[PDB]
Amino acid sequence: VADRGYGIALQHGSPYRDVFSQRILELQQNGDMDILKHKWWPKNGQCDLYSSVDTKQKGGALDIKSFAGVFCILAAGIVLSCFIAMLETWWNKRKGSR
Amino acid sequence: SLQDLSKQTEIPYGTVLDSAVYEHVRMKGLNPFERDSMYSQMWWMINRS
Repeated sequence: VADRGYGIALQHGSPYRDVFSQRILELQQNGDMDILKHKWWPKNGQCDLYSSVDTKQKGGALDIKSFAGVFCILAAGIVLSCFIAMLETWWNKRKGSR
Repeated sequence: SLQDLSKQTEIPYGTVLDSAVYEHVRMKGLNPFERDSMYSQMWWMINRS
């Protein structure tokens, strides 16, 4: 979404207005401007900033953490069976029997 | 295709150091006016270290 851009602002009718524009064109055309930009936005990337596809994995096996919900359902079954067995452990006294 | 090779993740690639191929890639990847993802991601891999 280009052609918008930044620039030096000056007062209305300032006598410098054409002078800085003249010099800025020379910097833009000598290549003196390109050096500063390579200095400040270097492409010697310590990491790749642009390949969004993480390299190693393209599909992968299931694991305990992705499976864990089933273990959690089993644990809920366990705990409910414990609660039932403890209620039975009390109530079978009142039953007096198996 | 080179669109693959310049962007694929698995295979590292390069050429003879300082060669007119190495320079041809540099002159495309760091060009002021040619700006493609292709020659850039070529040069980023090639120029590493």
